[PDB]
Amino acid sequence: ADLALGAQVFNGNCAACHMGGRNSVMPEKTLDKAALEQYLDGGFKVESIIYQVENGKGAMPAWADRLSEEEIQAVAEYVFKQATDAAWKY
Ligand code: HEC
Repeated sequence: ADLALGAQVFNGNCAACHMGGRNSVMPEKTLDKAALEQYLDGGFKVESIIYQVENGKGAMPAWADRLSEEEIQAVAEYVFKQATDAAWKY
C-alpha cells in the first residue's frame, strides 16, 4: 500500500514509543521480526499489526479514534516492511 504515508504516520504518532523500532515502555516488545513473532498476538503478519494498532494493548493506546482506516493499513504495512528488511536504525 502507501508506504510514504505509512512513514508519515509512524513518524508522527508511533515514534514517541517505538523510536528506531524499539520500545521505551517495554524494552522486550520491539518492532523486530523476532520480537513480533514472539510477542505480538497473531504473530508476524500485517493483519496482526493492524489489529493491535486499532484496538491497542495495555500501555499501547488504541488508534481507532485518531487515525483513518487507510492510515492504519499504511502504518501496519510500513512496520511490516521494516521488520522484514530489518531496516530499524537505533
Ligand atoms: C507508547 C505509549 C506507545 C505508542 C505511542 C504506540 N505503542 Fe506500540 N507498543 C507499546 C507497548 C508498551 C507495546 C507492548 C504492549 C503490551 O502490553 O504487550 C507496544 C507494542 C506494539 C507492537 C507489538 C510489539 C511486540 O509485541 O513485540 C506493535 C506492532 C506496535 N506497538 C505498533 C505501534 C504503532 C504502529 C504505533 C503507532 C500507530 C504504536 N505502536 C504506538 C507502546 C506504544
